[PDB]
Amino acid sequence: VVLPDWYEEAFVNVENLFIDMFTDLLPDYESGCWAPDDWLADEIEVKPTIWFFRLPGGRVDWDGRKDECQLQVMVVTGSRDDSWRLMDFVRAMLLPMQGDKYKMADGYTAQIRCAGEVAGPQLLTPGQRIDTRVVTATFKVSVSMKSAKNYKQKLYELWQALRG
Amino acid sequence: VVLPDWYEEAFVNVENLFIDMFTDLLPDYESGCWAPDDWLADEIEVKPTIWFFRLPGGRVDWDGRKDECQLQVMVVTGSRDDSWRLMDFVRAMLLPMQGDKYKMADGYTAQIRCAGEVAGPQLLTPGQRIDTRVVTATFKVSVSMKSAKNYKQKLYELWQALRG
Amino acid sequence: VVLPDWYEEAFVNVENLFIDMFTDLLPDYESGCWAPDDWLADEIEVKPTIWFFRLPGGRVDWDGRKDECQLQVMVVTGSRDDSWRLMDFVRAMLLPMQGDKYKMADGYTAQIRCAGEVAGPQLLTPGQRIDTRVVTATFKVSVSMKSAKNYKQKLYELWQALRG
Amino acid sequence: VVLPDWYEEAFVNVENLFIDMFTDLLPDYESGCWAPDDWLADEIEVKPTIWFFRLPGGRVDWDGRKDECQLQVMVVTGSRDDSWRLMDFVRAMLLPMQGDKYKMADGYTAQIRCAGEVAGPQLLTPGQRIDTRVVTATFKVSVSMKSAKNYKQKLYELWQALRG
Amino acid sequence: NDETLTVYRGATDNKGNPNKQVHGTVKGVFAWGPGTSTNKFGRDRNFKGESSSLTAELYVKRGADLKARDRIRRANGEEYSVVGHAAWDQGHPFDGFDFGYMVFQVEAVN
Amino acid sequence: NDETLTVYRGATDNKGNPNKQVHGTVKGVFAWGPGTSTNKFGRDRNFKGESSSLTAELYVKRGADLKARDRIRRANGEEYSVVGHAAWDQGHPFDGFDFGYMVFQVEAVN
Amino acid sequence: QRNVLELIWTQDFSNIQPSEFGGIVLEAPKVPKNIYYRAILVGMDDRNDRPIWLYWLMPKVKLDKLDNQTLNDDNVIEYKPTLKAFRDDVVGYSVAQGFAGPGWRDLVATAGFGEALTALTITPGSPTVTVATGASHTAQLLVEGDNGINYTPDVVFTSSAPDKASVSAAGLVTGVAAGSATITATKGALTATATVTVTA
Repeated sequence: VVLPDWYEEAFVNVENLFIDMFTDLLPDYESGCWAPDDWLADEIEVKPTIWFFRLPGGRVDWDGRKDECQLQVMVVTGSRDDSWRLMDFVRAMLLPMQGDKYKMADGYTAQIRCAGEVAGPQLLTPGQRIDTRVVTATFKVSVSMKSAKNYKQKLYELWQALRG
Repeated sequence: VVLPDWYEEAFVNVENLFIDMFTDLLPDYESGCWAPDDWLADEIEVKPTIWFFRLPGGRVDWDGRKDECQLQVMVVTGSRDDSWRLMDFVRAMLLPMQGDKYKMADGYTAQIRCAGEVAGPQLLTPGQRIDTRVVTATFKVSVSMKSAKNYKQKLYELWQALRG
Repeated sequence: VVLPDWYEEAFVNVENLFIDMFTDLLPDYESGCWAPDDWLADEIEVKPTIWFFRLPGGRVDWDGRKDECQLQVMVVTGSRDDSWRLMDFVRAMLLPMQGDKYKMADGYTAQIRCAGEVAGPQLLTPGQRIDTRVVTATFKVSVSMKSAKNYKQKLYELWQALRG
Repeated sequence: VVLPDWYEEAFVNVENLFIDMFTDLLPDYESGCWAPDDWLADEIEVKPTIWFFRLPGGRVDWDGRKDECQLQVMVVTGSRDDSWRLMDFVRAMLLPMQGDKYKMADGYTAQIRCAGEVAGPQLLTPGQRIDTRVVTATFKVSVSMKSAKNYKQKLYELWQALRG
Repeated sequence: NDETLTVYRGATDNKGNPNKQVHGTVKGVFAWGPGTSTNKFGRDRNFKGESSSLTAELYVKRGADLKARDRIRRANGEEYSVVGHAAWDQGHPFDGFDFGYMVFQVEAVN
Repeated sequence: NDETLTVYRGATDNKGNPNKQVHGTVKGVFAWGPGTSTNKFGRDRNFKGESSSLTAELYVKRGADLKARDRIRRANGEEYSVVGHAAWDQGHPFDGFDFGYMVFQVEAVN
Repeated sequence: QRNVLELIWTQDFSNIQPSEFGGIVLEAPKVPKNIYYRAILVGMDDRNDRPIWLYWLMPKVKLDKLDNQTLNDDNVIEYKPTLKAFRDDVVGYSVAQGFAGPGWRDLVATAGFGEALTALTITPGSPTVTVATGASHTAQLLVEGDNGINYTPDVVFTSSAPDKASVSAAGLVTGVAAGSATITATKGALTATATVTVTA
């Protein structure tokens, strides 16, 4: 952590927002954006996990203070019915999101503008993992920006100090 | 270096501009467009590096003195959070760039017109490198031309001298 | 060489035009459309070479006396900077080409109408060749036709002589 | 050959037209639509051959008495210059074709309406064959129909005789 | 014993036009297999028509006129192409004895 | 016995411009095959033109100046590139005897 | 540049002078003057060393309408004003199409203009050139066809007797030795014979 002090942050990291809000909603079922070794230790019985991986798609405008990304939702568990009901719960908690606030442990509270839908649920065939049931879907999630002020100034004075 | 003297240069090499400006901004963290052997020597602990590789996309007009390319930004480091914050810093330093100047060690100062965005961040799965976290995104960067004068004359007299 | 005498030629072979003009411009650096064994003999130190390979794309009209092709430019050398400056020189000698003449050793002088641009520079990863640096770009080059007279007559009398 | 007598033929087999007309034009150089074993016997020195293979593309209307197909032109020989000049001769004999007649050994004379162009020359890399030089091009050739009368009648009486 | 082989030598220039001429006659033997089996015949598949692909080994005397990137014609009519530098072209690392034999991975196309 | 080999050493920086200079001479022998056969020659296929690919093994004395990510030129003119750390570079696990030999998987491109 | 701004603003920026620091102002007229301009619209086409020249001659033109220009960050400023050609009085023509160039001479007969080229003759019948460097030491040839058009720059001349007089492609007749020589002029199909007498 040696980033310059005059710069604090640019974006919200909406996947961190989502994983934190899902962990807070139901602490019993863990959620994240990785594959912990503890979860991979047991496969016949697996704790239901929600995974969010960023996918390409969607432009961005700094002037309009708008950001969007095609963040996908992937749920894995030991039963097809459990996976389907978890996906239904996630869709009920994401699709009807129009101007909703949620606060992170960092201090700032994010603003979700609209969470769209691109592709429906995908019951992927069991490959490397057989017993676990996995369902994949993609959401078009648009989020606001924390700070949209431009950093032309400091770059300009750094350039002037370095060369002139 | 045996290029003809009457020709000096045509384009700006915007990736050299970007790597030089990022190295000047934070000299502690190295940045470039290759994979140095010193960086590849250690992989459990890696110095954060910013890589710019040119990708196809975007036309060019000599008459309008405008050039554009789909230069991509790839950041590699030992932590997902570090990679995400570095990508956020890069995006904050690139997207709000509208008519900005920066001087190279060659002598000329380039002019960045507008740096767009095509695809969002890509958390690539760990393949050959496991511990390192890599995030890939593509930027639509448009840069001005240094000199747009035509070289019809010298080619014509060379042709006349060679044949006639 | 047993082609009929009444037919001399149809097209210009614009890649031959380009390789000949580049060889004439700088005879020290060889250029062509193949891979000579002498060049492949040494790889740590390589003479810079310009390669033109024809690619699909672009229609043609005999009535309008206009021909076009998506001829690509590929440069290979022992340094990335040398490859970049050679590509810049090629673009300076190609993009500002609007109605330019150049004579071949055959006897006719070709007329380059306009050399467009499709894809930007491609810094291909070192595969079979490691030390050499290669950059690939595609140009939309349109060239005029040498002779556009129709050969309906001779075919018709040949058909009449053969059958009737 | 046990086809019904009331049906004689439907289409022209335009590739047979082209191979026959090219063989008649220059009998010294053989041309066809296959790979004879005699030609494959010798590869260092090869007799120049013109190959026409049918490719998809182009609709057809029985009412308008019009047919079209994306027949491609592939030339193979022992020298790049020979292949290029042969392709130029083929384009000179094919592109300026607007309402041209040529008679087959079957008895009917075909009518070539227009021979368009889709893709430019393709200097394929030497794979299985190394010494031989091959250039591939695709032509949009439109040809007329020999007989466009409908065969509803005979099918109807055959159906009536079989079932009723 | 051995059978004479016709060798064709030529270097492709920037124009891409091969110029192969007769370089003489070379004595060698063919080996259609590394061990007790034989190499399978390749299938063109994509190429329009029918053909075959073969990779054999050629044994020739040391210091022969044959060199890589050349063409070889047998006594029956088939023409082969040899690529790559000769292998096992060195003496004994311990003592320095010379076998006088080298292997050429010649590609049979006819 | 052995034959001298020219070694070229260079480290690519962020600019991507290799700087290979002469590092001296190294003594070693080549082995174009793991056992009683020889490695097949690769085909570029996609590359415009004709070339070859080869993966050989290089035997060198222990503690030599040769190191991975270097270039090797033979006495005939062919230039090879060696990648990857040396293998079998350890003593006897049970007793501790040192053979003094290491294998380098050098890629032959010329 | 000067002409573009003058045409787009309908003024005469002759009295204007750049300031000591380069500051300039382009002033729109208080009353829009209807200044007329001379326009030449010439094209180019090349056939070997003899190109084709075509032009749209017009001795009177003025502004008709200026389209809306976009100066955003994706292209340079675009000035695309349409001009309506007018009719001039001192010359009597408004729009004229003209073809020129050495190449046009080759296909002028094919285009149907005039008559087909079927006859040719070298205008100097028996030119006399002095061996010494005198007033008439050098002579210039000029072959004339049936169409009344010169064919000197394209038709090459071959001297059957270089010892007496040699004629190059330029048609020069200097003379090496006194005597009579025969010169043949051909372009691609027509042969013309001329006799040149050389004396001291």
